Amino acid sequence: RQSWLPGSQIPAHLDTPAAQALAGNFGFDPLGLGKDPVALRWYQQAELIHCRTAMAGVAGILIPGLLTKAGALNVPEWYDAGKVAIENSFAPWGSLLAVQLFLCGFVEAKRWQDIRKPGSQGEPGSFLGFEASLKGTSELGYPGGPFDPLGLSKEADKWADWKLKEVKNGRLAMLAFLGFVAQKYATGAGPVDNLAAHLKDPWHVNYATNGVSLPFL
Amino acid sequence: VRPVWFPGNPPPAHLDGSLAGDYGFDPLFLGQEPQTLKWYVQAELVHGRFAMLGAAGIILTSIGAKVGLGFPEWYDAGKVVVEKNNIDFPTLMVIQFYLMGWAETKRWYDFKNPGSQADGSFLGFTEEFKGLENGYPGGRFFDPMGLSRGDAAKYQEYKQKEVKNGRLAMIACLGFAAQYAATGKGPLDNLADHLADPNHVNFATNGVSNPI
Amino acid sequence: SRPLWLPGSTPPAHLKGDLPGDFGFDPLGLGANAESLKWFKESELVHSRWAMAAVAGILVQEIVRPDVFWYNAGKEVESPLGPLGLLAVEFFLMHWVEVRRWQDLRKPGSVDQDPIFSQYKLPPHEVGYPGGVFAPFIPGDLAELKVKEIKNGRLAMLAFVGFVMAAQVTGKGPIAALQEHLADPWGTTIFSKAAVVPGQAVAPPCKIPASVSYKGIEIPTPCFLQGLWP
Amino acid sequence: LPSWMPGADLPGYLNGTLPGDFGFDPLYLGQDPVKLKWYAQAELMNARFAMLAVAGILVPELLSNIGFSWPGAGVAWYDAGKFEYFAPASSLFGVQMLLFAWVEIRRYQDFVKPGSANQDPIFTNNKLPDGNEPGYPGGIFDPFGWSKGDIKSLKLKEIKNGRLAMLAFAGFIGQAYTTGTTPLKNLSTHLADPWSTTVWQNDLA
Ligand code: CLA
Ligand SMILES: CC1=C[C@H](O)CC(C)(C)[C@H]1/C=C/C(C)=C/C=C/C(C)=C/C=C/C=C(C)/C=C/C=C(C)/C=C/C1=C(C)C[C@H](O)CC1(C)C
Repeated sequence: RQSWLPGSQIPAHLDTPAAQALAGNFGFDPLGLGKDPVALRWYQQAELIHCRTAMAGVAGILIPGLLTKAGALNVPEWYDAGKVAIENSFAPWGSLLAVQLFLCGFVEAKRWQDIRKPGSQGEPGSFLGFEASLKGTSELGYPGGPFDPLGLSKEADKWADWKLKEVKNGRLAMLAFLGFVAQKYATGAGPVDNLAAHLKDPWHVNYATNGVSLPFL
Repeated sequence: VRPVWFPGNPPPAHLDGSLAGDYGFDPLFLGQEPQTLKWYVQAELVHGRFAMLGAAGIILTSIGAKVGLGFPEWYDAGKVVVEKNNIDFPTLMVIQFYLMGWAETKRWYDFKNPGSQADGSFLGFTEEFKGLENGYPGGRFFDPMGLSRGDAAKYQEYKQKEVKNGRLAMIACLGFAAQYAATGKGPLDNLADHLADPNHVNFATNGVSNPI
Repeated sequence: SRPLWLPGSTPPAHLKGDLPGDFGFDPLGLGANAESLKWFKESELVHSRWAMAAVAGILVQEIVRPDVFWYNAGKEVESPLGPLGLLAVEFFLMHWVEVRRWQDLRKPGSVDQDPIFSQYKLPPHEVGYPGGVFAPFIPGDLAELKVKEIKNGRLAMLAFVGFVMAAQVTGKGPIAALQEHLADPWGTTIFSKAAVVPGQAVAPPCKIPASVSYKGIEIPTPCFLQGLWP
Repeated sequence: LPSWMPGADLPGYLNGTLPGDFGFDPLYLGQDPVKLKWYAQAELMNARFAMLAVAGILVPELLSNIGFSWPGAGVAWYDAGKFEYFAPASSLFGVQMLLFAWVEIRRYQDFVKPGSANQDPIFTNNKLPDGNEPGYPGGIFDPFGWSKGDIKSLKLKEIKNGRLAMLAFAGFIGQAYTTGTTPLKNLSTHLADPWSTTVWQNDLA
């Protein structure tokens, strides 16, 4: 098997049939958090949700960020998108935050009750009729039905590969967003401009020169 | 009997003579545990290799410096190489830590698990990162000419020569350091100065070595 | 055991007499591994052949067209061909040839067939000695001519390094240096130019200049191992 | 038995059934057979669009230097987006995506279930023959009576011209980004002076 550190002793809780059947297992647990299988279950759920929302957010940063260097899509910088949006908008930000709290709390409550009980949300008479297709698909965190419309999740031969691509791209996306934050506080411009200013002069413009990222040198 | 570092004293129990450069020199008994002695074997070899390479650098640069070529002396080369080309100091140091950390970490985790890096995790390489002994990582990359797998007794001779030259180089580099701290001049300049007047230019004349 | 270098001595245990022109010369033991020894065998053959062709080039180049300093010749012969174009042709062509030969080395008996014309096939051989169209005929016998080629090769390699230093100290060609030396044998040797004493050390001045301005972008020209001359 | 490197070991999963199987995969991209199928179909499609593209960049420019008078007088291949048509490019994009959605999803439905998209939905008499071969349709897509010969030769030829055309279109992108000119003019100034117009020559400016 692959390991993060070849030659390192892989911990015994990440070496089970239950833990090796997880997407993107690389035996990485230096701080031994996942000693409890229930806790490992919950943490896997946390990783999946963070992956999906991280991909969505970072794509939202990049793709308008890239395409604005072309002609179309005049988009302001991601750290200024809220202001301009709310000046474009019709309501104050408080009411928008309240509405999103409601509409997201409902859904997250659903998903949470499905985490505590696996076959929960599908029981007769609960919803007006989507109770038909709100069960799980035998692997928690990966529902079916109205999710996965295109039927890509039906074939069994591509299954682990779709999983593994998801988790790898997601981990990379989380790293990307943390990078967005740090580059915002460090240099003071958009990430696309950081990429351009680094490709323009690599040996002079990096975090060894920005004067904040390591002040002792 | 083996030649001992001190003719007459028997050698300690943990030192036998299977190693290279084994003269029974351990008054503080720092290597009594076998794992600790194994680790110190690797430490001595690594320090010796960097010392040999460094002293060769110092001597060759000073030879080029005394003859009128324009090389700086070794206490000035860092400043003039960083200053003169364009090079930013910290990015060079950081890349040093990148590469050295990668390779050195490979070495560390090959010590902990002795045959682990020969699995194929690195790009595609198998049995060219398997170690031969403790601190002798001979494969295709580290023994390209192929001296370790032929003429085994002559190879033991090479081990002996490596350790002896390494120790000599370590105390040589210490010599360069303290010599520059005392006289404030270049090392081969000191060699020519002592070679001009041996009876009157030595350490007993600087006034810094013996303050009596 | 035929003769050997430093006769009367004993050869190393790995050199026996299979190869042409082996005399037991390995004090460092650089041929203990057979898998090394094959690569080094090919290395010796190739270096010898390049050196022979280059030494004959230098001699005949001086003879036919004198007063063209071979050590400068690149700054010379420049033609309507661009140097970039020459570098390109050399790169691609030599890349092809060396790759084919090396493929024959690491995988024997594979590149014997002409790729374009599928009729011709190079016959079986011993590595490093292809034969076929590479040698139309043998004057004499094989096992002697192998010895002769290795001898002329080692002599030629020494001759070329002699040419390089003989240019970087004097500043003339080989035959011109020979004329200078026959003009005064006691006064023009390497011992007659430089010496080291515990008092002082003196070296010959380098005749060859600094960075050479070929086409604006200058080529830095150093002499080999400048600081350790006598 | 041909190779991309005569003597070197070929990967085991390639067996010549694919057109143009030369055993070239130094990155081992096609170990799984499913990925091999998808990659093969992708190669065919990329090849055909490359061949049509390179034809559509050579032929207008080749017929530009000869001097006809249709309003495509040699403007460019990359300046095809600043010309007055008889429709702005937006509706062009719309109709394009509708028609190609129809065609490409139909083709994908053939690929997932081979032998299922054969008959004409409207005029239900017209039907493709049962030589399905996902990626090689047949029937009216081979209207002029070919495929009579040993088609492995013609498949091999199609894939060779496709690979050459893909590299050619990569060439058009690279040359037009670097020199910023038309490609037959690049061949013109290269046939003018082959020794002082090279890549190494131009990249030193
Ligand atoms: C291109 C260089 C080269 C190479 C690779 C070889 C290779 C070989 N020679 Mg060889 N040889 C050469 C040049 C070379 N020769 C020259 C120039 C001479 C004349 C002096 C000889 C004379 C010679 C004899 C008399 C014999 C060999 C033998 C051998 C074989 C076994 C020895 C061995 O393992 O060495 C491997 C060689 C190397 C690893 C190359 C070492 C290069 C070092 C590291 C560079 C340092 C050299 C130093 C700068 C000194 C330079 C000289 C100076 C005057 C300029 C081997 C195939 C023996 C043989 O045939 O047995 C099979 C044998 O009997 N050679
Ligand atoms: C593994 C482990 C294990 C062992 O045991 C221990 C240790 C080691 C400690 C650990 C580690 C950990 C880590 C590292 C983690 C990380 C994380 C992250 C980074 C996340 C993020 C994450 C991230 C995320 C989600 C993100 C998201 C984002 C978003 C939404 C965005 C949004 C937006 C947009 C669109 C645009 C607009 O205009 C604005 C805004 C609003 C801004």
